[PDB]
Amino acid sequence: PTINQLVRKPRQSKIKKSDSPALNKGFNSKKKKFTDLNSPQKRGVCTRVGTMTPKKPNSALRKYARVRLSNNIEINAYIPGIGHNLQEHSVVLVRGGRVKDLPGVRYHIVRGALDTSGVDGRRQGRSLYGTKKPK
Amino acid sequence: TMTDPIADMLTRVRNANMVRHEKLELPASNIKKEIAEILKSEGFIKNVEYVEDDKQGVLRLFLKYGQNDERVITGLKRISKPGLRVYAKASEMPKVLNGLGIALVSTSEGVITDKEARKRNVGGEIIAYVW
RNA sequence: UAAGGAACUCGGCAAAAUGACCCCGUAACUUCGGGAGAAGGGGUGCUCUUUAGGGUUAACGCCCAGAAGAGCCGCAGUGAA
RNA sequence: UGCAUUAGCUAGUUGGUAAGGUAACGGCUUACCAAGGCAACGAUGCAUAGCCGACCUGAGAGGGUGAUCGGCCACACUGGAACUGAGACACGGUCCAGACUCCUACGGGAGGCAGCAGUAGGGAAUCUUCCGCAAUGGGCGAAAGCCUGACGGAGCAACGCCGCGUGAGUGAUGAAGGUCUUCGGAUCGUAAAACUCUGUUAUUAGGGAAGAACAUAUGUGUAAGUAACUGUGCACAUCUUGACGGUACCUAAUCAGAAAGCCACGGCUAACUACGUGCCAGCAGCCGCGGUAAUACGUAGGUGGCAAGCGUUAUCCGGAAUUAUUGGGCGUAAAGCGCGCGUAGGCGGUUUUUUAAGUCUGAUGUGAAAGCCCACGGCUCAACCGUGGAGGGUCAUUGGAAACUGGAAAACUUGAGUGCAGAAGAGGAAAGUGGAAUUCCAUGUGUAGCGGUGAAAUGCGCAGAGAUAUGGAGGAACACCAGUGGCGAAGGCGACUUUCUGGUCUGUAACUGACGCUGAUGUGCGAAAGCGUGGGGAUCAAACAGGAUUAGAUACCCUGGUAGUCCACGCCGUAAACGAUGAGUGCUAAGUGUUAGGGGGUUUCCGCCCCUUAGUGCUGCAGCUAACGCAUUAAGCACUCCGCCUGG
RNA sequence: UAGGAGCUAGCCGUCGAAGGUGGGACAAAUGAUUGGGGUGAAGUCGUAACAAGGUAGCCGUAUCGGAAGGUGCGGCUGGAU
Repeated sequence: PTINQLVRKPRQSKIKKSDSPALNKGFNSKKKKFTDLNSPQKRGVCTRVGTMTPKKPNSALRKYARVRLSNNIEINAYIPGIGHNLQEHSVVLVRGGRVKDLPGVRYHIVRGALDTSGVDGRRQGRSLYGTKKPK
Repeated sequence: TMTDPIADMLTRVRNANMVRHEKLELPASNIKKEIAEILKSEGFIKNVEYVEDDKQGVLRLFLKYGQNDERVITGLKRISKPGLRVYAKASEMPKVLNGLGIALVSTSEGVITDKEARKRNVGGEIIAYVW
């Protein structure tokens, strides 16, 4: 450009739309508004619990859950681990962390934190999935 | 409607420096002749010569080279322009190619050079990083 | 006609309410004309100053006022129709 | 801070004229005068946010955080009004009004945790309804005293920073031992039982500390001295008390005591192998593993990265020059509207002289506290606090210098305009001359087919259908001169004769002394189709029709035929309006035709060769790009302006 | 006397926060039903475009067809003879 017209119009920087839009939002419960305070994990409660097919040619059924957060936003959150305590209405904790090859669902479910305990039969991934260190 | 005299004059030198010329000239002023003097004061060319014509007569260049069919003038660039008039401080003034070029200095002390303003303790309007 | 106010009744039928003039304001929609007096607000008697209008202008005087001030009376001032 | 997908903002406003009244000022209000003043440099309004120091990472160019930790502003249920006081429109004052809450013997009474804990709530979550004022510091009092929920400490939390740990010379490379075996083995593994030894911490039983020094208390006095002396500032040297705390610390005794966890072992990247397992469970930072032989899943030994953490999640920065001043592109990748012309704006040729404004220097003051240069001191190291200049080398108080910019006075003409001699035309709006054609009606003419068909047919034919010519007409244009010809900014421009002109260009260059470029606004044109009028339906032709083909129709075939067509009369505002290249100026290999003007040599019986200008074209260096391809009719080498772009 | 002047009190009109509606404006939420879009499975039909993809493209435009496509008029090559 010109440094003349750069005075007339400056180099305005570019924005970056950040991932996980449901974790940087609160709710003014008194005034029905929304805060923005960027939690690590905002807790919620399950509404539906199901599974999903990866559309990429890897084949499995990975378990997801329709969770509503504190700020009442409904998500589809991946439930890692094998067994669970997530039949319905479990008051759970939810992280970020997208699971790839799975459309729409881009949230994890914090194992063993809020109302679930973690999975039992793990011995190489013991710190995750709610398992206390043995002996 | 050209705006930088001392740049188009400087790039015309590099315009014929590419095709290995030994003889060109440029128009004159109060400045540009004396500007061309500071080139041949250091003596990068054979001799820059006399102004002849009616208005801004041609003052020659006589490009002086090496014996391996080479050229001496690597890099030819005025830094200031109409729209950006740049200046220099004497205390942090650099060296072109870390001691292998020259950088002239323009003020009302006479238009001086890198040696002629480092021990003059004035800066000024810098022009050419020619090495 | 106390209190209530469509509970009446097939149905607000009948009645009640609105109404003149002046000033402020006025939507959707439109064939750009309208809708429109939309809706909705406010004012109005009498006396004296007056600066001044329509001027009765000759000018205040001759009446309405130019319309502004200051007053007086009543429950109520287009005090009826 | 940002939005013009906020442009017209204000009317005691805008200036002044007189009273106030303020510690002072006035449009601050009130009577007067003109509509003025404010504005695209975005006033106005909207939305968002206490500000700064400071933090933080950046090579610098710097810009993001504010819990911090300091300085300033604003607030104290809300909203008003005042009082008092030097200082308030007053966080534990008053009144009014409002909303909430509480006590009641029902008559009326009260309260405002954003002072410190605590409670509920919400949250992922963020301290004990803690101690003592010993120190400091403040309040009124000489002092003593009270208030400290300031402060100084304790609690609690790895949340985070620094040390401390989880402790050793031996001796079997095999004592007892399995993630393997084409087991024989090295092996976890100089691991270890089985021992030398040390006692960080730890167990636990005894000294103990600074801080904790500074007063007023404890007279002689001096100084202003005083009628004389307490008093007050000033020397003693006599004596005061300590939350923390007998905590910290020191001694000894003590056992080698009681202590690390976590993710992969695919390639990125150092740490592998067996059981299931059968695209299942599941892992998954990108590429991806599992379909009965997975190193990748899940199960288990080794190691590895490094230690009280490891891992995940989210959040700012570097990596990253994907905002490119430094340090980005606009021909085909994303970046030129369809072109202009043009208002503002920006930026402008050449050569002289004034200032010292801008430049650049020199005398100082000189830039901030934890943050920030360099070197010490304090911390057991250190975590964490001071010192000494550096000190600003940025800002101010000060002196100056004119090449180059700002203003001041001149000129030159290339560049542009006004001159003069001529060339060309399809350049826009108006009048004539004639040709040829499809359609019609008529003559002659005649009678079986004429038209249409890739294939035939619909149709048109007995009225003479067409035919056919001296000759009758209509609709609409006008092959030939026709071209990498010319003109127009572009959409574009075509038989011409004429009208009015535009404009191009050359040459002489006479003159004005740069009179320029971009070009936001604005104004135009704006191709075709579409909204409509009058000539239009002659031909063409959407829509519609007919005949068959074809395996399939009415599609490829065919016509008839509607507006629309043609033109004039209104536009709309769109194209691959593309040279997919914005516009003005300097410079660097060529050859080659061609359009107009000037230049000629021979001459030619109007033609050969050649200079130049402006161009129209075709090939082709250096440079260029990713390459295509560009290279005098640049995408090469430089300058100025506008506009545009940054994943789909 | 407390009569004047003042003062408490008395009236009398200027400006008031809040209120009260009043109309709107603006913003957000929700709404039986709906209609465009994205992802998956592409379950299904057709084969349009890429080979002169069996009957070259492309833009502006216009019309029909559910769509693909069909046609027509100007312009462009980013196309075979």
